[PDB]
Amino acid sequence: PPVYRLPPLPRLKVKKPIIRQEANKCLVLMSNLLQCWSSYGHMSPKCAGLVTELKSCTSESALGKRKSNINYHAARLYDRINGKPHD
Amino acid sequence: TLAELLGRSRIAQVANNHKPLTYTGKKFHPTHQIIETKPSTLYRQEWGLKSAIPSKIKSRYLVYNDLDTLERITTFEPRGGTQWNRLRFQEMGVPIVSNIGRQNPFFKKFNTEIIGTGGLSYSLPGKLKNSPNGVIQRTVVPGRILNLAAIGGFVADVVFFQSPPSSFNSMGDFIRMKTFLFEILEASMEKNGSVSMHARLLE
Amino acid sequence: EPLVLSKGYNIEEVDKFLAAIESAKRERIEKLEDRREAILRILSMRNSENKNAIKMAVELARKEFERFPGDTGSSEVQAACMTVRIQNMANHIKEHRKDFANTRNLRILVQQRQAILRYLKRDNPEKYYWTIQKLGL
Amino acid sequence: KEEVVKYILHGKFTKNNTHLTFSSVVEDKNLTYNDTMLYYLNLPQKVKISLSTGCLGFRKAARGEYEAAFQTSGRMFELIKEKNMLNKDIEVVMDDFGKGRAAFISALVGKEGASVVKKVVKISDATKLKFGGVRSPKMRRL
Amino acid sequence: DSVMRKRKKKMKKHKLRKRRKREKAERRKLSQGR
Amino acid sequence: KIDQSLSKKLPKGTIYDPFDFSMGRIHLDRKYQDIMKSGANPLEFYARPRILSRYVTSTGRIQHRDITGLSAKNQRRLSKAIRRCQAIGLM
Amino acid sequence: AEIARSSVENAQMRFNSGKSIIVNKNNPAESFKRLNRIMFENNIPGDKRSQRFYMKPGKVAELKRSQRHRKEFMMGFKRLIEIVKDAKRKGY
Amino acid sequence: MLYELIGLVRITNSNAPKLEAKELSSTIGKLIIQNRGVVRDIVPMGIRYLPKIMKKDQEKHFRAYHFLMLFDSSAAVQSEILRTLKKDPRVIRSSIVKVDLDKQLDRASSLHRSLGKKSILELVN
Amino acid sequence: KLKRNYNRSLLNFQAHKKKLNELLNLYHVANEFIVTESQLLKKIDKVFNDETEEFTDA
RNA sequence: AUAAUAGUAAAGAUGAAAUAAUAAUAAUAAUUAUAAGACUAAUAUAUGUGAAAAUAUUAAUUAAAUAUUAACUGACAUUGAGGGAUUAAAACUAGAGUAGCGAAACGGAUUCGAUACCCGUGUAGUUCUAGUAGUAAACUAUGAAUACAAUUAUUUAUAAUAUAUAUAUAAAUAAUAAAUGAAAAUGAAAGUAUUCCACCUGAAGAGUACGUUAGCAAUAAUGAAACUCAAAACAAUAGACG
Ligand SMILES: [Mg+2]
Ligand SMILES: [Mg+2]
Ligand SMILES: [Mg+2]
Ligand SMILES: [Mg+2]
Ligand SMILES: [Mg+2]
Ligand SMILES: [Mg+2]
Ligand SMILES: [Mg+2]
Ligand SMILES: [Mg+2]
Ligand SMILES: [Mg+2]
Ligand SMILES: [Mg+2]
Ligand SMILES: [Mg+2]
Ligand SMILES: [Mg+2]
Ligand SMILES: [Mg+2]
Ligand SMILES: [Mg+2]
Ligand SMILES: [Mg+2]
Repeated sequence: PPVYRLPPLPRLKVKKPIIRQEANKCLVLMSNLLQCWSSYGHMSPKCAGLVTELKSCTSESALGKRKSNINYHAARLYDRINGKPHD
Repeated sequence: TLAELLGRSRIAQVANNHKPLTYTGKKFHPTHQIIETKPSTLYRQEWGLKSAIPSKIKSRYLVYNDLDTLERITTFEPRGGTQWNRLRFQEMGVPIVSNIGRQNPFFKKFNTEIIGTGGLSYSLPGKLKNSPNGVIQRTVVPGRILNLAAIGGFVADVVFFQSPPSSFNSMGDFIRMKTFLFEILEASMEKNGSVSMHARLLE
Repeated sequence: EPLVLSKGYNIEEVDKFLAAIESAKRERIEKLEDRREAILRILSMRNSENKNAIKMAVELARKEFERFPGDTGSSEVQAACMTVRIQNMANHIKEHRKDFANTRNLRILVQQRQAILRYLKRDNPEKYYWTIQKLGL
Repeated sequence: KEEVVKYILHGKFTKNNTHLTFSSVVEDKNLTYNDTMLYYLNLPQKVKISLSTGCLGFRKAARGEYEAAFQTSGRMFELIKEKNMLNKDIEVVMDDFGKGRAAFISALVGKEGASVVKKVVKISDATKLKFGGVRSPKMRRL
Repeated sequence: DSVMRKRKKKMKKHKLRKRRKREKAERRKLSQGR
Repeated sequence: KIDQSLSKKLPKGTIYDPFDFSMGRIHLDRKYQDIMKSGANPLEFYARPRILSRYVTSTGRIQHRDITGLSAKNQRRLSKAIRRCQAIGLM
Repeated sequence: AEIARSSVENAQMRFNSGKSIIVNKNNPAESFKRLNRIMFENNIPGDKRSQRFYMKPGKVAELKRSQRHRKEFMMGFKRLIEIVKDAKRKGY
Repeated sequence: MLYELIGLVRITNSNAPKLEAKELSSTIGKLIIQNRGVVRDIVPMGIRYLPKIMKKDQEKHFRAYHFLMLFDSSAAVQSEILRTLKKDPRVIRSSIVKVDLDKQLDRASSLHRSLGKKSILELVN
Repeated sequence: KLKRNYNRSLLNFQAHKKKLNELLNLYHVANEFIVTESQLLKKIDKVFNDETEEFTDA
């Protein structure tokens, strides 16, 4: 395959390391409830427990629960990982 | 000379290959030479390679491709799972025989194809195995059903008298959790070097 | 000429070869004649490219000029080889006026020819004069 | 005869304005085989409701902007519902990637195009491009 | 030449062009018949 | 019951490993994934749209060498063949 | 006529371009998303946008070169970061 | 000089489609042979639908019959043949293209080469 | 000189042999090739009237 | 652009608006159907190819083109004043052509003003055929040739290897060592050397004037002096500023 060697750079770093967390439980419950209400009319008792669960989740605050060292490794290992020729 | 010593020596003994350490395709046999250390040598990071290996590695076994690369790191993976598969197979004690009517290759320009088995089993088929309870006719081995069954580091074809609904249909695609017993009938080996086992589900 | 062939073939030789093949087959008519005709058509100069004709002309020139059989690179034979190409190149230009790259190429070729005749004159004057006379210069 | 085979919903969504168009594919049931096949391939169309977002009272600049496009789409859907061109299947097509295109699709998805969606057999884009062709205007300095 | 230096040259060239434009009728008069 | 994306089906003749059952294995598999490559000039296939259409996007565009993964010369030959095809009726 | 009837819109399916998809009645939105993806792959909106104005041929060539460079840099960066990740994983 | 040909002929008649094609093949083959030429192979191809509704002068076409004629000729000849093809009303698209004989003498059609058979000897066997 | 002469002549001979082989191959082939009208007609009949081996891919 | 179909009040434009061969004479959008020019989406990297200008829809013709072998010639070479040929865009002279674009011009906006930037009509021009002319940031801002010098990674081609391996060659491209350099940086040349040609000798005045030659012309080449200054220029540094 076609390899692509970069030139000598000042500093290898990602400008925004994503630390892809899991989505919020409360938000999920809210979406589920919304989905249920799309069917079954406005407020039928099929989604009786779901609403209660949502309420329990969003009692103290609107969301329930409230970084990746990636550019601490790039910076560290750039000089090694280079194919930069000798001095 | 030095050259002769180098040719003899333990790094020259490891036959070179540039096969992927990460191969997500079908694995029918070992790709790379497994390399162990002693505990003492691990403690001072020495594996008998060009360089020291990172102190993050606490496993005694590994696999490698390059002693040193342009990236200034040895290309390795700290795992030696293939030895354990072989040892499991040995424990199971089901002797591999060619289902096709042919002589055993170990008895009697170059052929790169696999000579009989690849050396996972040098066992001969004619033996029985006695115990306190008696002479073992049926080899009992625990395995997991996937959907085929994973039986001691090998996937194996399975057969039964009646398909049990209580165990299967209760957890349709979480059958992997529950370990079931198996009766291994025989092990054949195809041209590609895959071990085609055949088991029977016991209840 | 009428029964001249491309691809370094000769019509007399081809017929003989065909006859030999026929004899071999017999050992081991109209249709055969038709096949022979088809072969001739395939290998004729007039169905083939101009390039083959040029090559043939160059070979002929070499044969004429070679001071011994292996002759290729004799200053005179080189000049002769150049001439055939020049003639063809000149003809091409006459068809195609504004083809300036190929006019340049022609120019270079005649400059090269001049240079090699100049050399020949220094080396071996009588031979050079003879060559010139042959080429019409 | 004049049998309506299917309807085609066309939406040209330029920078400054949208153009929504509904049209019936009118096949006649009633010569050479090749000619007949050609006729079958390209059935004549008749326009039923044309619409542009100025028709909904959006003047000058506001007609280039989504909300207006969405409203126009909703109006179109209402017209389709009322005027009774919902018996046969529908074919959606688009042009020119405006804001209004985004509006139209959203309207179709939602409750405003609820009755129409079930008849919509195929969506199929047909934006025009050029392989060289006429030179475009000089790129404005601003 | 930097761009700044070039700009003086450009200006000079423009002035020259202007002068030529101005002195077209005069130049014509001078040229014909002498 | 569960979807197909979150469970690696180990093949019949293959070996496996404890790791191989994991989520991480599946992720790794997801991460890591022809006649023109075989060694025959693509300019034989200019009367064979069926085969040339494989090296073309749904609309009709020719695919880039990054995508198709060819030798540069072989790619250019393929492209030529395609262009010849569309000059003719066929393709 | 009979022959035409027998040919039940066979050509109509293959004649049309790739900018066309059959909608599943359960999910029109999904179909629309798929279409959009297809359009993106074919670069049709970007082409349309490019074609609104004229750009001098040398200038567009320069732009194209710059884009290519940017592309090659990005995959060089990707390669580098993958190596960095591997090193991190191992211990280096 | 071996020139391959690809003509997409007209098919007006529904029941007997190949007749016009066959006539075309006859005529062009006759022309070739009259003018020092040698037709080697006349590979038929199917009644294949055109990609778009392709149109000749005051006509339209959606399906056609396709064929290759793999003949030898002079350059001049080939050009004349091409002109005659362009001219006639019963072909939609025509395309002559050279097959290079600098290396070989026996060369099969492009399709046969793509399949595997380089020379016509292979096809025969 | 002798060696050089041999080298010159051997290559030429080889080339000649190759040309002869090519000619022989052409001759072998040429029953399929067409010159006359009747042969052409026969070929046409074989191609079209049989309704067999139309080169179409699937 | 014209015409037909059905269809309804706006359409087109812009930062926002208007003017206009826009539209209640029935448009715009849509679907068809004719014609006309001019352009060439992807592939594409201008990779490559060409002396340089240049050069990517297809085909054919004629021309020229790579490498390695074999044989031959026997220094026939290098560079090249003068000279010669080709030389983008604009321009010009004829004769066709003229869709789109578009100097100018006119009109609408913008603005204190707006001989502009934006919008609308849109003539020269852009297109072809035959010429003239011989200039561009015609740039790699780097004349051509030969011998040589430390590494690595990429491709490309060549040979062997026992067709797919790891090897030997070249070639290019990218990082450098040394060396050179005012530094920026050059890196097989901006290094080490040899050969040949072109050209420079403060800034202004000036590539101006006069003269001559060439051109249908615009112009092109050639190319001074007086007068006036101790200036004028480049690389890099640190700020301030946007
Ligand atoms: Mg010379
Ligand atoms: Mg305009
Ligand atoms: Mg300077
Ligand atoms: Mg040069
Ligand atoms: Mg292109
Ligand atoms: Mg003119
Ligand atoms: Mg204007
Ligand atoms: Mg002009
Ligand atoms: Mg001239
Ligand atoms: Mg000038
Ligand atoms: Mg200069
Ligand atoms: Mg550099
Ligand atoms: Mg120096
Ligand atoms: Mg210097
Ligand atoms: Mg002057």
